[PDB]
Amino acid sequence: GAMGSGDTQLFNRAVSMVEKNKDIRSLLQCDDGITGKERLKAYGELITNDKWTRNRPIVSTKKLDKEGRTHHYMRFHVESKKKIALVHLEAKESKQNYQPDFINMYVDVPGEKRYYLIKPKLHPVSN
Repeated sequence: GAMGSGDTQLFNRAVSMVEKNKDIRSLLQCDDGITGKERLKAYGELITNDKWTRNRPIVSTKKLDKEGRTHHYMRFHVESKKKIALVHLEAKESKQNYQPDFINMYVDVPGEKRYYLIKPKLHPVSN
């Protein structure tokens, strides 16, 4: 396990960006010092069903699609200062690149508009 640390890597890489993104932090109510300094947490789908295998734990649904790129569809949940948030990242593995390319990545926070940390190629160049 964890040998395919891509999800593991991406989780940390994805989570770091979302945790530290001001926009997301604002969504996450990440105002440190508001009531002392509060703690954030990040993990895959929590109690969704039973225990660990529930829905989407910290994983990327590895698909080696027609693209010729491994597709990383990864979601994880985080605890904000005041809310519990869900983070969804779509990455693709180039070929021999160190990390997969991030196509899209966004944060789902209850009561907050889904924030797109990373914008997918929504329009084909022209738009």
